[PDB]
Amino acid sequence: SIQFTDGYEVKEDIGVGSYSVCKRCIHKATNMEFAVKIIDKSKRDPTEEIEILLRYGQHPNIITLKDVYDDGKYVYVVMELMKGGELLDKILRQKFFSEREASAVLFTITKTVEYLHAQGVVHRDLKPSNILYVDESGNPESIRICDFGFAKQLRAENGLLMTPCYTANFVAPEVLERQGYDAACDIWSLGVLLYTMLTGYTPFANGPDDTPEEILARIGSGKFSLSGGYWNSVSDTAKDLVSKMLHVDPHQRLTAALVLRHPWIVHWDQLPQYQLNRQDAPHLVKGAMAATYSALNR
Ligand SMILES: */C(=C(\C#N)n1cncn1)c1ccc2[nH]nc(-c3cc(OC)c(OC)c(OC)c3)c2c1
Ligand code: NA
Repeated sequence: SIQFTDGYEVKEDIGVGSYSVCKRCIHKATNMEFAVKIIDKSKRDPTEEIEILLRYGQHPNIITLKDVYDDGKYVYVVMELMKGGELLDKILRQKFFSEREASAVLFTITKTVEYLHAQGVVHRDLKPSNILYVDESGNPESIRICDFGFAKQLRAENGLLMTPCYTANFVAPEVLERQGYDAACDIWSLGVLLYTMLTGYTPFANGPDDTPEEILARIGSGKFSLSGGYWNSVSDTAKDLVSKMLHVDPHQRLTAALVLRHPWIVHWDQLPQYQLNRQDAPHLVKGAMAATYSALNR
């Protein structure tokens, strides 16, 4: 009945689109700010994404869905609007940011992911530009995972919503092994975020110009520096977690659960409180992230 435009008016683009765009919008009733993701139904189906937001959006650190419309051609998904900026971007421009801090941020984010995996949900696009602060309080509880345009809910061949705990229905093997790939891959994305967090540079790209072939090469051989330069003042326990989060074999790689049982997370009070020495080139790290994931998606 009621139309999207009826109750909202569009504004600037807030970026990051695929078969879809995100624009700022004002609820022309209450004058509050929100985001809206406008998807092309002829280019992708948003159903699996919208449900995830409906069932799971309640999580404090999952972006909150406010509304949704369908004019038969596009789907409009009105969500929370982030005002604190992209989380990594803000973290890298803090000269006074220590390991105790990094462990809290990661705690909050892995806790969100672990839950999602317990409900048979995998993200599959956990790059940094999808994690944001909702406000400028700089508090972990203001962190938000914000897209889901690639997440998948585990389903039996029978069409049944499955959780990794209940197996008594039939799910195809290749779908299961893959649900273990996509979960491991999420953890690897977090490990990349952690790496960049501690040192101010990413593990497999120096900047946006790196060739897709050398980036992929670095990834395929695993092997990423964990000592010297900006790793000097970084504790051993942190380096241990990083190696196990970026472990080149998805199988030996840590689970969301196990990450959260790691001493770097549990005994966070042990962690050094002095500022981290890091490269300070946030725009370069931005380029390098996009180069890394591009080389992953093409
Ligand atoms: C657009 C989606 C998509 N696709 N998205 C989420 N994360 C990255 N891309 C989108 C959907 C809902 C949103 N709520 N707030 C924002 C938002 C994102 C960004 O990052 C570019 C901002 O700039 C830092 C921002 O500030 C206005 C809001 C958002 C994006
Ligand atoms: Na939420």
